[PDB]
Amino acid sequence: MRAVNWNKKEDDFSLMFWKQNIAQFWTEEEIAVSSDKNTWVQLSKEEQIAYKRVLGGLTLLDTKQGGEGMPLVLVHLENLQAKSVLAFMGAMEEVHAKSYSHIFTTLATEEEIDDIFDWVDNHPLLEKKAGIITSYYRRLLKPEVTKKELYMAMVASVFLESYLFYSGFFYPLYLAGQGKLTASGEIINLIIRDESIHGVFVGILAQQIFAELSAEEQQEVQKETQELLMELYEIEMAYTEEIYTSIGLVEDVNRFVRYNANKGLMNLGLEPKFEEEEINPIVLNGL
Amino acid sequence: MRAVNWNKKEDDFSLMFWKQNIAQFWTEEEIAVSSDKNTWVQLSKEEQIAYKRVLGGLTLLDTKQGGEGMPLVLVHLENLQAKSVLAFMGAMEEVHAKSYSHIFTTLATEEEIDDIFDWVDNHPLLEKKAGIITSYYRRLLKPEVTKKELYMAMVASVFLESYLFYSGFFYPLYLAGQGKLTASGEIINLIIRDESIHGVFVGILAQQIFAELSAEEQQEVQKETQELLMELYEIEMAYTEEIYTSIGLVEDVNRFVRYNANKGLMNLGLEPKFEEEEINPIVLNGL
Ligand SMILES: [Fe+2]
Ligand SMILES: [Fe+2]
Ligand SMILES: [Fe+2]
Ligand SMILES: [Fe+2]
Repeated sequence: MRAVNWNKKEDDFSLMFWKQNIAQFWTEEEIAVSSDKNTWVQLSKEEQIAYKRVLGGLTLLDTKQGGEGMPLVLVHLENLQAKSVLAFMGAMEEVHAKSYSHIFTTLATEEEIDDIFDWVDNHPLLEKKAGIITSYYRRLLKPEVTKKELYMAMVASVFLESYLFYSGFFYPLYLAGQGKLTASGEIINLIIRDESIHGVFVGILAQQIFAELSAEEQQEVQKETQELLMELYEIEMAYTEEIYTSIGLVEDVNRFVRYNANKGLMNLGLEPKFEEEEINPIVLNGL
Repeated sequence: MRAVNWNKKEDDFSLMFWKQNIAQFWTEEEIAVSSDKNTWVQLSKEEQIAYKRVLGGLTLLDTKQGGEGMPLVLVHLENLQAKSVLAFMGAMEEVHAKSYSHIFTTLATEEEIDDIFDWVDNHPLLEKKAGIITSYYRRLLKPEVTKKELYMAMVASVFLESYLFYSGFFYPLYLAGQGKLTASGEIINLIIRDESIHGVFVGILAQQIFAELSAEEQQEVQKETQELLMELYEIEMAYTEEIYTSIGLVEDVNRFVRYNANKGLMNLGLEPKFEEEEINPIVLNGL
């Protein structure tokens, strides 16, 4: 049986990613959020609700990426150095998920936090999109998987990492770029710094497997990716209408969604699908 | 679909272990090992070979614990906070494995390192024990597992963490407790500080599942654990004879093996199997 040997390269890139992943290492203890109370308490009812909801949503998605997505993809790779990077990424998903609880503990009462988690567990849209993504991961729960299965699990992973979070991320970034909830904003920026590299790394791996597919499998996977994209888009349009209509930001978030979906596509070596618009400069500022 | 909520306990212990795991965080870059060259050159060739070999052995076992053991156990837990801790542990298995390469890069030439990993990959006793352990993990590569299967994968995990490493750990500790290879020794001590807690944590989880088994499944799992224990032992005794006969330390290491096997059992809430015997104070000093 092979042990990992980092003195002999298995590829051109895993070492650089391992180094960057660990250079970016953080834990929630390192950001105090209590100074955010002062801006929190001046937001409207509707603004507090939107924030809590989107954070609740992100928590779920990181829960799944750490508990299913990373582990199941890594177990089937034969590249042991690439494997190592994914296992580190997986741990960091759990830091991410935990960091949202760190934000809640300072902003919300014990009863308000039970409220948010009851809403997230009962949410039909969060269930659907998490369900769609997680369906590709769960196919990997068997001894030998095909390369088409592995590839599609990786496509779902990058969709999740580079695309699905950003209807959520939008709002902590909008608030931070106005000087509100900046301590929480720093956390979301640390999360996002991780996800950016997650997405790129899994996308490189996906492209290696794509190259190992027959021409006809290549065409199938292309079709399926495009369908998956539009399926998810529909659900993100519903999500975003639900969350943001109360605070008049629907179209701003939608632009951001499309922008991020194109980044997801690009990480997978695919062409952009949405025409590029101006992202709201106040979110850019929060970035 | 549930998101992890750390403001509401899922158990009595996961939070404390999550905190201790992340408080013990380290990477190889924090320990310079070049100062070890001076003592290295003064060891006999038999001593160097024994060190390189055991390190090679440890690298393999960590490779498998990070790439199969932690991921496969964590996917089938329903306790999301417990799941978090395992994912962090999994990442740390990768740090550990990488750390042995950091040591080799200082102490051995590129051609000498290719040598050790050739020996590792071809080793019939490393293949057997890693094979045995890993057979319980691979059982989890299906959509639904039984509690008996999960429990046994956890037993194997503890046996790996609390028992199978220590025929290897012995020798870096022996050398360090004499002032030799002390920088490498600090690395092993960091590794061992992690593995102590790994073993205790996985053992708590196993005991929970044991309580959920019928009386008859409890009896089966007991018979199988005892057999697995003895199967491994006969392999470790062959291993220790191979490695350590050249430097006269066979029986010392064997006493340490049995000692650590009793710790493994204890972590699982089972009774000790081996009579207690004086462990070498020099290794205790390296601890
Ligand atoms: Fe994440
Ligand atoms: Fe991620
Ligand atoms: Fe380890
Ligand atoms: Fe471990």
